[PDB]
Amino acid sequence: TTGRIVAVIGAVVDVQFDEGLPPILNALEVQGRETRLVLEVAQHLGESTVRTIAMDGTEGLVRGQKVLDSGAPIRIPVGPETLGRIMNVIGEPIDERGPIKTKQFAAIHAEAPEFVEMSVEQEILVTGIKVVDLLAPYAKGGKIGLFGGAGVGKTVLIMELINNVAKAHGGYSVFAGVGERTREGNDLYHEMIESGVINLKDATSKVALVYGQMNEPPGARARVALTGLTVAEYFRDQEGQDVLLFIDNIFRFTQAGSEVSALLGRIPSAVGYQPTLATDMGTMQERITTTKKGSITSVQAIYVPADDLTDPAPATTFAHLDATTVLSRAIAELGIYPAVDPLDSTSRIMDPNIVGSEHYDVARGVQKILQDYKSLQDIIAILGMDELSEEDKLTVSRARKIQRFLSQPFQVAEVFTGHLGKLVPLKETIKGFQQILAGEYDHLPEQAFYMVGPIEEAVAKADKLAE
Amino acid sequence: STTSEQSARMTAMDNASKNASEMIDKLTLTFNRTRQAVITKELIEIISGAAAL
Amino acid sequence: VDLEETGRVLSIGDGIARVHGLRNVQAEEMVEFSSGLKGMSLNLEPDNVGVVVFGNDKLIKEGDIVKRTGAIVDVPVGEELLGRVVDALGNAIDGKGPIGSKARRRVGLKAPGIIPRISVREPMQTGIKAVDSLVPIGRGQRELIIGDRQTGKTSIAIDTIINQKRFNDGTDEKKKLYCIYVAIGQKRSTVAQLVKRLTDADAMKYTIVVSATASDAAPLQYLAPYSGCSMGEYFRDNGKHALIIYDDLSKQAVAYRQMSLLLRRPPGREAYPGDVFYLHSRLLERAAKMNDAFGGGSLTALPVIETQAGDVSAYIPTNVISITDGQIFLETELFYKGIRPAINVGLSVSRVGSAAQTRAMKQVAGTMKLELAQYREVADAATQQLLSRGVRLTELLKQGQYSPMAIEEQVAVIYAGVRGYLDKLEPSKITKFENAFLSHVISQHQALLGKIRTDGKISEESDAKLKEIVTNFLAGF
Amino acid sequence: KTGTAEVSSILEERILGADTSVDLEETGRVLSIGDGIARVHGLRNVQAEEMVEFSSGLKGMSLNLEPDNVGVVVFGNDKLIKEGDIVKRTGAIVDVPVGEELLGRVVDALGNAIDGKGPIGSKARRRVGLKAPGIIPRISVREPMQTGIKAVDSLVPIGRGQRELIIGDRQTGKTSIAIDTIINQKRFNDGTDEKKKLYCIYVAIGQKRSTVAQLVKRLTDADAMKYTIVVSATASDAAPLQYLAPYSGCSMGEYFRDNGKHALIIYDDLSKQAVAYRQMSLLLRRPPGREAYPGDVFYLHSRLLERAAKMNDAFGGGSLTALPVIETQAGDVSAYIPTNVISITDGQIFLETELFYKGIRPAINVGLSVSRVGSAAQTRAMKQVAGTMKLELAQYREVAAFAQFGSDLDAATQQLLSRGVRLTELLKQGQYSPMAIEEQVAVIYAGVRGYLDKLEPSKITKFENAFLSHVISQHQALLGKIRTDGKISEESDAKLKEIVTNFLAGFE
Ligand SMILES: Nc1ncnc2c1ncn2[C@@H]1O[C@H](COP(=O)(O)OP(=O)(O)OP(=O)(O)O)[C@@H](O)[C@H]1O
Ligand SMILES: Nc1ncnc2c1ncn2[C@@H]1O[C@H](COP(=O)(O)OP(=O)(O)OP(=O)(O)O)[C@@H](O)[C@H]1O
Ligand SMILES: Nc1ncnc2c1ncn2[C@@H]1O[C@H](COP(=O)(O)OP(=O)(O)O)[C@@H](O)[C@H]1O
Ligand SMILES: [Mg+2]
Ligand SMILES: [Mg+2]
Repeated sequence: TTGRIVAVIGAVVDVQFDEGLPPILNALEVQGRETRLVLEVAQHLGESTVRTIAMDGTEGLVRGQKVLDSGAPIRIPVGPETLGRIMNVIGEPIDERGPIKTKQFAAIHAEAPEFVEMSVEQEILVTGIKVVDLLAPYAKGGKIGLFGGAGVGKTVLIMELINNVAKAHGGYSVFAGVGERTREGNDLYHEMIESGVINLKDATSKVALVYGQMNEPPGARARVALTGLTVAEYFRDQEGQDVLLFIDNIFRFTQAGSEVSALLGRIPSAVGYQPTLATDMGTMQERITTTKKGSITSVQAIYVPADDLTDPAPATTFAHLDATTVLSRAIAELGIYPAVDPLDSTSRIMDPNIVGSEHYDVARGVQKILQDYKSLQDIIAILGMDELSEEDKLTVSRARKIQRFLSQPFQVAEVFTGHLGKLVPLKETIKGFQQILAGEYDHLPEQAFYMVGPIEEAVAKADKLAE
Repeated sequence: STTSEQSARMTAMDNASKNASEMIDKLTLTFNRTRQAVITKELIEIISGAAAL
Repeated sequence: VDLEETGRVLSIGDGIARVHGLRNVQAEEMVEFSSGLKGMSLNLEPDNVGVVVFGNDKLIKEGDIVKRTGAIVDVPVGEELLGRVVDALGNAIDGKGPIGSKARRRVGLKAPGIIPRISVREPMQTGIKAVDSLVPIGRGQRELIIGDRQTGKTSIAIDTIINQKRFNDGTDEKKKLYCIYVAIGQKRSTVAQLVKRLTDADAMKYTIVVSATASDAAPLQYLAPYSGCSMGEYFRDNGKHALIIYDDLSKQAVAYRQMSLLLRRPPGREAYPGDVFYLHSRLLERAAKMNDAFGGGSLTALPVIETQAGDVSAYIPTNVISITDGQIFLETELFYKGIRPAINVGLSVSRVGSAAQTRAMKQVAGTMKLELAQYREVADAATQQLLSRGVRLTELLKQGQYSPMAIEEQVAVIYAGVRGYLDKLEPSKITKFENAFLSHVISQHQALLGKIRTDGKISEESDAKLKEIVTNFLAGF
Repeated sequence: KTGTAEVSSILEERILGADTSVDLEETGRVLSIGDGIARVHGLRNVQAEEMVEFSSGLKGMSLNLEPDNVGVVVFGNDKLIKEGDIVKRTGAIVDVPVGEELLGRVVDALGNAIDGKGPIGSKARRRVGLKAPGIIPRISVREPMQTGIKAVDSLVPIGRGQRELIIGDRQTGKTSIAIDTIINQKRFNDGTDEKKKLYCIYVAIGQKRSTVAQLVKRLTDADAMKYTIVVSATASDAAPLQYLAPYSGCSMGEYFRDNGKHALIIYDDLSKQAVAYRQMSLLLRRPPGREAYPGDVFYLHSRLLERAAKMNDAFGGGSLTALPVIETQAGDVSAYIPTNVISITDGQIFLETELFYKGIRPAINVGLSVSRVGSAAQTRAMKQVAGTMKLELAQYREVAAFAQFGSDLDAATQQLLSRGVRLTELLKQGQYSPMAIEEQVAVIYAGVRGYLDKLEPSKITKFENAFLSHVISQHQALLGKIRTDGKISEESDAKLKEIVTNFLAGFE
């Protein structure tokens, strides 16, 4: 079907279809454009007119240009050939390596799995990282919030999660970058190429990148999360595996939604956010679940405006999170890596009914001893180390050993640590911390636990450095 | 007397800092509420003026 | 085309279709769109009709045909719904077959007046020691559960629902309670896991679940509480007892705010419209307790509110506190510390249910409340005694999850605690004593607990035998 | 409902068949004019953001194309435009001249010379609204952009192709940071190394003409105009010109970036471009958002700042650094435009007034300043000394509260306070006196190795002075070695040790 552009206010374009109207959310292509321009319908103003949000610059459009109704929403190429390929919101590759050749196309506007396509039992995603797997296990098919986001290891941690999940469970991964700085986007592309999660030669990649740039109109940065979700939903459903979906950043998702809502001419709500904030977030976050075929585990990088946790954006996103990780500058200083704050990290499934009584007790003991050491550090700073008892110097030693053991060497950071990366299973982690808490290793030096895999590596390090 | 006085001053300052921290937490919560309320109020004024033309 | 019983969608967009026609459509009437959705005709305007779509506006198009059903917005009600999950319009979503119900009730029907009602005289047992002894909830009451993110409110609701099985498995038709759980703006994963948890506790055979999860359009989240309340009003008006749990009533407020703003209505305080108080009072005024001239049925309500950073003097929390008959303030500090249920007994009150509490629990919990109140004011000799006893009681009121207690076991445990038998036990071992003590009385001495339950009081002989039991057990612990 | 073209004049024309003698495709008749916005009837073949030209010699940009009419924003006073005027298409989106013919010339937002030095050379033109590069042309930031300021070059390094942000309050030193950066590039432009020359563009949005005239005099005094363009959009200019001036500057810099050279553009001030756009949007009846700003204001600034790139050698290798300046109010970096541009850019040089009046001018507040590029934009010698300087300053900032007490504390905190005070007195700098990198590294090396722990702080600002002159006169071979080599070789380290000790061994 063919219509005409009747109006062009900013990034909003009003089109007129004399024949038949396209339903809401469809994509229309403007004919007579040097570069593909896609308009997503959003309203039916009556008199056969529709109002569309543009996915690219509308400058140079003329009242009357022909617009072709595609007939289905934005359809992107999904498959195994998207792995290692960057592509913008409308699916066109932007890494200049040729077309994304696939036999499949998926519409980015889908619906959450019905109530019966839902796993009824909780699970645990084993990422092979001690701190994450012990103090804040990642639920399978559950959103994880990730805080910090500045020179603390967010990218290295993301790459390590990608590698472990593609090595342990064999699932692939999607990286949807919402409102992504082009400089940092290119830097991330190259870091992935170096670490090996993308392979431009042999086609053994493990990540599909989807960049919604920071200079695209608000109507494009609002939908790239949906493009990433579609790329991941293919792997969930069709490939029947567990996928990871990194959304960086989620505050930019909400902010772009807010800008689109304002542009369409809607009254803002609480703090000048869209009146549809809760549903705009829910429609996306409800497609990151554990269907009976596979699952999608999402990792949202989260930014808290004004450092206010009650701002509508994080107040609404935190309603969906099923866990939390808190990279801290104060721990990268100590040389511990990954710099995950052991105490500020949180998880919903840290429950004896889900993770098991032994796992729960080990985690609670580690948290308690770390809190005890934190409290004792004030006494050390003030009254001096002498003031401690003997049932407190012991706890200080045990807590320092635990802090050292929570650090790990990543396979994607062998050019930063000189060691060889370890993917510690879960049983190894639980046993190591159980033994350290019991006191079985009180005779070893603290540095024998720094940056080692399982506990047996700590034993070997002690032997190698003492002898 | 000087030993006990210095110890008591240390304890008193610790308690005063703790009370100031609790008060700072409460006032930060109030400040966030008030900041959001002010944003919403100004925005509603703008919206009402725009729609009342 | 019949422009009286049928119209054509002039303009869709925002989730508020404008239709042209339907000249004979009543206000608040339900219409059906061609695609398959349904809507409610809000604004009967001179030239069009504003229909709010109970679904996704993507499916509607300008030109579609709207046909009036001829009846005001109503939902199917009856016994046929027990054990089923249903969306906000009464259509099953658990895929176990058609709902198949004979009676339909309006969701906008008005609450009973001043004469039908009667004071709350029966107890609604929740099997949570802190709730049952310190803030009792009667039948017909409206007891707000107000808290924060992850502080254990859905846990209170589900423990209540699971506890009702002692009564719903017996024969006394005057004690059976039929539960309803309305989930609003809530992850569907959570609803599915909750339904599995109920099915594992054999607690679905008397439970309806109404779902309006976060992926459901705003009108469905705005309408789910009323569908649930009608499903409960059926039992209330048919002489049976119902218990509806809206969870949360703040997500419904957000949905209604979206609906109002998209209709270009004057935002008020926090951008909430002016009808929010009416929105919630209209709903919570239906949890009545009819008098025997009207059946004698009841409909308890346990609305759930999620404060923000512990702010209880916000706008919506204050509205619902001005609507409800009490509070159960769950404190996040306590919850994180280790106390669970983290009920802040200082700020949590139950105005109405105090007179519905059971005598056996009444006498023991009275002294428990006095002792805890005294302890609250001192946190030498008497001071040390009060601190010790208060800590014993506080560690006594900690509870597990999905393990509700019958009233008799609560009586036994609280009696042991308040009469000073644990005043020597180290404060940490109390729970270890508690979970052990119950087993003892739950095994050998069933006659005592059964007699307490039947007589509905701690008689002097029951008191003496309980004294003997507790002292002898404490001798060998 | 109603339309703005339903006025009885248009209907009268159309009723008696008089609408066929008027060419409503390339010409239009002004329906309304007010507050700088004209609403024109016709121009059916006019493109969004195209420039139309009114009968009275004025220009305008057609922004709002509605079914009934076209909303044009006038480039000047709407005194000359009257209802019924005739507006003709120009046919082309707005573009500006570019080239080396602009260097040393003050121009307005549209490339017209305003310094009265004659016509503008101009061989090539460039559209101000051109999409930035992509993920692929760029390559990581590596080369340094020598600011000539000890604090900025030591603790907040700025690479080439980076978007810093000089965020601060009113009268704190932002324009001074910009001008010192512009003036320090003379030592490279005069020289012959063709990959170190930096061409400078100074966009002056919303400043009064006296300020820009004084600034141009300041640059001319320092002989730093022969490689500088200044694009003025002063307060008296119409809102569209203030809105466009950043884009004209960015395109004049994109020319240099595309042609293999390196450019530095200082959008000063962006918070005024935001205000001009806000006015235009509110007068075009567009839906307001927070603080009355339109919805697409983040878009306005992002599509501008994302054109600061570091092209790769397959495209030329040129680059365009951006140094947007934003004036926060009280200290609210959580406001709307400060938030947008803090989330867009790659760092921030955060200036204070407390520090300004405590004597720490330039008032760069380290701790709140950041550079997400970091050491990648530093030379090896500067890395060597600045790592230790930054570590020591960080240690000093967490025990600065005790400064008043100081005494009656352990020896470790005494040493931390002493070293921190010496380092802060080192980072103090004059005005319009940038420093070559060798001078900066020499001074910081002297500072961070303890060779000033004996001098009293009040004397440090003198030491730093005199000492510097010494090395700049007696020891040129060592400075040249450090400069060209780029690092501090062990022999050069020993020479610096001997020089610092010999000069300090007799100072007084
Ligand atoms: N009585 C209890 N004992 C131990 N743990 C509990 C108890 N009640 C709740 N929890 C823990 O608290 C967590 C959250 O509980 P719950 O879902 O009831 O809170 P909520 O307020 O409903 O959460 P949300 O606000 O996210 O819906 C659960 O994972 C559970 O492990
Ligand atoms: N390092 C410095 N040493 C001495 N004086 C300085 C220094 N930096 C700035 N000043 C002085 O401070 C005054 C204000 O500086 P400047 O105008 O550059 O700040 P500004 O923020 O650009 O002001 P505005 O933003 O209001 O235009 C100037 O007169 C300048 O001479
Ligand atoms: N496991 C690790 N081993 C060594 N260094 C690490 C590790 N994790 C993070 N880092 C350090 O953290 C710094 C920041 O890394 P990265 O997270 O990629 O950047 P950003 O935090 O800006 O995304 C790197 O310079 C790296 O040296
Ligand atoms: Mg809950
Ligand atoms: Mg200035």
